[PDB]
Amino acid sequence: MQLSHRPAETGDLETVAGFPQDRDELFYCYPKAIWPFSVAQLAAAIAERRGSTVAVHDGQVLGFANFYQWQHGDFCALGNMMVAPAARGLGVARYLIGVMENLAREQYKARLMKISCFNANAAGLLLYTQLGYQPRAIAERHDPDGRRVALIQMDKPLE
Ligand SMILES: C=CC1=C(C(=O)O)N2C(=O)[C@@H](NC(=O)/C(=N\OCC(=O)O)c3csc(N)n3)[C@H]2SC1
Ligand SMILES: C=CC1=C(C(=O)O)N2C(=O)[C@@H](NC(=O)/C(=N\OCC(=O)O)c3csc(N)n3)[C@H]2SC1
Repeated sequence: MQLSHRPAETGDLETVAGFPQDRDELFYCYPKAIWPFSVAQLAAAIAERRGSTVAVHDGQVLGFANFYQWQHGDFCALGNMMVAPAARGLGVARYLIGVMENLAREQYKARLMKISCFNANAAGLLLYTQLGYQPRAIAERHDPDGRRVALIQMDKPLE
């Protein structure tokens, strides 16, 4: 993969909104969203968040992420990490996490990145572990069926 990045643009939204393939996937990247996902929901997230970024390969938007918390001199918390179905497992999420870590260090002078991952998302837990994140706490949350799920709160020092 040769990947590049840029700020998300309006033109990208229909593409990104296409990424979650089912209710679970949507929940694991955007738990406040309601299925079906839509550009309006995505745009509403972008408006209340920062650092909405896309990753591009061979002319295709393949990844998206942003921050849902940002505290200058302190930390940022990664949100909305989404990858195109055809590009899963090819390093897009790793690439984007690295871009977002740089953004957190550079723009927000953060010392820490926080990532919170739902317990069912084994691939996410394993990837963030590979990238140097450690688990710090587990919180109870509820899924759309009202079932209890565990949110694994991980973090990583940035420099
Ligand atoms: C005239 C040709 C058209 C073509 C064509 O077939 O040549 N289309 C497509 O392939 C359809 N694309 C979209 O719905 C689209 N994103 O696709 C989602 C994805 O990439 O997964 C979109 C619409 S508005 C916007 N900002 N993005 C239509 S658009 C009309
Ligand atoms: C993986 C993506 C995540 C995203 C994201 O990028 O969208 N998050 C947010 O915006 C954070 N909000 C929640 O924890 C949350 N809302 O209440 C917030 C609170 O209690 O403090 C929630 C989750 S399930 C439920 N019933 N509520 C995390 S959860 C991880």
